[PDB]
Amino acid sequence: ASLAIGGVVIIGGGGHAKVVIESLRACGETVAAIVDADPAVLGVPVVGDDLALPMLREQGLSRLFVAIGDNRLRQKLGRKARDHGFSLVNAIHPSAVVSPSVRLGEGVAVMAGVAINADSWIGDLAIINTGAVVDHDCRLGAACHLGPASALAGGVSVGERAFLGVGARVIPGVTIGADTIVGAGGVVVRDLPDSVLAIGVPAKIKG
Amino acid sequence: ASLAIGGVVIIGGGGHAKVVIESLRACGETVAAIVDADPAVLGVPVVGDDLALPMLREQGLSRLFVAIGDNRLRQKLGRKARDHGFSLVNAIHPSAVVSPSVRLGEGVAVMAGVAINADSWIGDLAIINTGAVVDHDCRLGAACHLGPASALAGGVSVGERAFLGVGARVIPGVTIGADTIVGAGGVVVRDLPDSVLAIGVPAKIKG
Amino acid sequence: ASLAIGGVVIIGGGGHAKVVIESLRACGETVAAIVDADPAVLGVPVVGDDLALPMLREQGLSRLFVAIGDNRLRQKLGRKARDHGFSLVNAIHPSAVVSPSVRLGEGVAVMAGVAINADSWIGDLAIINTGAVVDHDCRLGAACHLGPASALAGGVSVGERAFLGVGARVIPGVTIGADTIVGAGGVVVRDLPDSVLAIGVPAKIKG
Ligand SMILES: [Cl-]
Ligand SMILES: [Cl-]
Ligand SMILES: [Cl-]
Ligand SMILES: [Cl-]
Ligand SMILES: [Cl-]
Ligand SMILES: [Cl-]
Ligand SMILES: [Cl-]
Ligand SMILES: [Cl-]
Ligand SMILES: [Cl-]
Repeated sequence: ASLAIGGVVIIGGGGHAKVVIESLRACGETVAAIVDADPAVLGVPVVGDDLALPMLREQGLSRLFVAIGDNRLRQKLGRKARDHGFSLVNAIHPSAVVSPSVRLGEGVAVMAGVAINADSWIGDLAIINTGAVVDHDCRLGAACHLGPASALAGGVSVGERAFLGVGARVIPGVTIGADTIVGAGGVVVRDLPDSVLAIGVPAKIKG
Repeated sequence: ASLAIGGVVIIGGGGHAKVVIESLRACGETVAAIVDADPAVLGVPVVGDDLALPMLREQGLSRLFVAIGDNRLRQKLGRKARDHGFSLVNAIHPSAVVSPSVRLGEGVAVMAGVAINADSWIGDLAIINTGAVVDHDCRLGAACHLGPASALAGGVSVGERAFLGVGARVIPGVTIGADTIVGAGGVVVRDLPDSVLAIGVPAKIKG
Repeated sequence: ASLAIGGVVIIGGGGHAKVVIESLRACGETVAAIVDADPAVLGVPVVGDDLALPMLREQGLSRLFVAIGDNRLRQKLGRKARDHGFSLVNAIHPSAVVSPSVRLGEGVAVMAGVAINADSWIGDLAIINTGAVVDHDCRLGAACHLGPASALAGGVSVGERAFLGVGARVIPGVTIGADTIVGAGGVVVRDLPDSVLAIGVPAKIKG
């Protein structure tokens, strides 16, 4: 707990955190400390578990990112961080292309190589992972995850906490419900309800 | 119809136009006006339908882009624009990587995150959509469309007006005929004739 | 054989060489000469076959790249180049995003539009082709090839000389053996042994 003045606190110290740390540093931000349920990651000290959050706030740190891949858990930890007085920053790699008409929430991760086009809306705590494409007029719910190299072809709505695996694709105009999982490589050609798993080309719900 | 001096006229005012407008603006270009069959889009005024083109030309506007996703219609409107005295500009996002040995036509859209490698030839009115990859020695016919996140692995020939859906892939050396559609996620491993639909991994013609 | 002082010698004069030449030139490097088994490529002279390597070294050229797509052959030619006193450079397009914690070998090609994330290790003579994504904590063996638009979702190990075709995907944590081929579009969801061919969504070994 001896820390510099002013950087970003990270919740989570795993592989996702490594990537987030590098996005932040590529933008010139400083990462102050990690809190992890196992109480360094790329040189950032792990100072305790989530019980350390009040102490971090008290010492003047007020900016935070939740680097937890699990969508439901990330969402819960973002709420906890905000209750403790932290503001949720975004971690947007400088190579990502984010159109000027995109609406971004808070606590959003946007990895290297991403493109997000016109009039897309990105909810709080979303992850738009490495190389993913979000075409025009998409709506991404809070705490969803578009996995690496996934692609949404415009007018796609993705529900809260939905997860698209590596290389998933969605054709124009499709809606995917909250809490749904699209497997790696799945090609979604019809609306998906909430709380299902869909896999394949074309993607099919698996009971 | 009171317009500034010198910008680009856009045919079409839909979702594709939004993305094109943003590509042009990212390059420092000004978008003058839209003509749309329904007679603003991201702040660009819609001044009429295609019957307004002569009036736009008369007032000194001479640069145009056809922002219409339908390949056959785009091609026809490009001809009409040229007959009315417009030059067809390209709309190439600054993040796109276009090799110095690529040959580009006119009226070409190249979206964010694209890469086009050595000695590829891109016909007039092609769309190389968001995140698409065109490897070395490809030949893209006039008014074709490589959809978002699609990839051509080198030495691929794509016929006039062909359309590759989101995330389609083509292995080296394959030829795809004019007017053919490859569904989203289709993986093309053999030449395709003209005027067919192919879907799947590997892609198969669907009667 | 009259050559400038100081550039890079390229082994191979085919389509892959074209792309490599352009990567090098985009970084401000000069390409001195090609040696090719058939004894110009984008303006670089072909000066002989591999028997010309001693003469090139004698005249002061000492930097080399092996632009041969075949993995086993590339590996053998890299050894031969090093025995002749050449150092193997990397050919990394300036648009590629290579995290600061990535470990790179020598003789590595990294094409336009690539992203490689935290704590990934890239073996000598690997090819990370156009638009490919290598997420955190990956291990790429010597002389492997990640084809255009392929994606590894983190914690993936790729054996020596393995080849992933255009648009292949690998889910987190998977190991792929040496000398294995994943077909274009294959989605690898389980470890693959050495010396197999796997195709499909999900990828399945083909006898
Ligand atoms: Cl830091
Ligand atoms: Cl996030
Ligand atoms: Cl289904
Ligand atoms: Cl404008
Ligand atoms: Cl176009
Ligand atoms: Cl067929
Ligand atoms: Cl040169
Ligand atoms: Cl290489
Ligand atoms: Cl199998």
